[PDB]
Amino acid sequence: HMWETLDDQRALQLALDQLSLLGL
Amino acid sequence: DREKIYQWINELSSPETRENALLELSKKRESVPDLAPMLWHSFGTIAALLQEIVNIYPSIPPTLTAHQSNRVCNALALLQCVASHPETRSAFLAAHIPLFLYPFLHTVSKTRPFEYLRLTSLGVIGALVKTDEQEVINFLLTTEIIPLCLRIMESGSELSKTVATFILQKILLDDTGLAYICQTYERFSHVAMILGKMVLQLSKEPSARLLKHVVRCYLRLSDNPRAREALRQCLPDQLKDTTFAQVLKDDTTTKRWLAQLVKNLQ
Repeated sequence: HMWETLDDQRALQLALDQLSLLGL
Repeated sequence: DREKIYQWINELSSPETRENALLELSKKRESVPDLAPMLWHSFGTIAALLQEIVNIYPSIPPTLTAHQSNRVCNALALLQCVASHPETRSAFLAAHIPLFLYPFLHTVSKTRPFEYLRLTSLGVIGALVKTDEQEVINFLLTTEIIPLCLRIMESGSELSKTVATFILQKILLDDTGLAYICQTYERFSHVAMILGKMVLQLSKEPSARLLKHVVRCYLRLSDNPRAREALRQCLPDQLKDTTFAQVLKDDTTTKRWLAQLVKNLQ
């Protein structure tokens, strides 16, 4: 399922931002 | 700022204002260093964030929408802010707050809304283990985050696997974590077996960052004499042959860890 609305873009951006804190 | 934050905290109590307040408070974790104690010591605030999380437990057949997931991901990011702050982290653990995330680490649902939740929940745990504090490591050992990470490591997205491997790695890197994992053969071989399966999958779908974290886990396991003896027999061939030559072409660190790993095994 490839549909993305604003909440998909917001949640994914948030998740990546949270994970970028870990220096992976 | 403090004025806005206290307003938004209050606005978590009205359904009409709650989502905007969550989103605005989340946006302040970048710029307000004292946000975590403000959250922790404001009456009801931690409970409101936990209620956001608990409220979607019934959504786990999986019916979570992207709107519901983004809302809860902001609550989780606020909890991560509390986990990362030195004045609140111990109380955060003492209240068992990580356990509220474990249903999101457990679900096998493949929907994108649960992937956002899974990644953000892994982010909270990762923020905890990033501290390497014994209190954190030992808390996670008694709450059995390890098999949750192993299941994600085997079957998750590449990025979820990476964060879950990072969490297990931080535990392995701790002496108590390594001793605990190597205390029984069954604990060790569960970890070794899962790492072996990721190595095979990595030969098919390569990821340099995931391989790097997997290798680090192997290298740390080889500090333990009993793990060394098992790896002497069961180390995946792919870590010694040309399987990852292309993926390793510029990763001096992983190649060096791989060479150190083989050397440890003699």
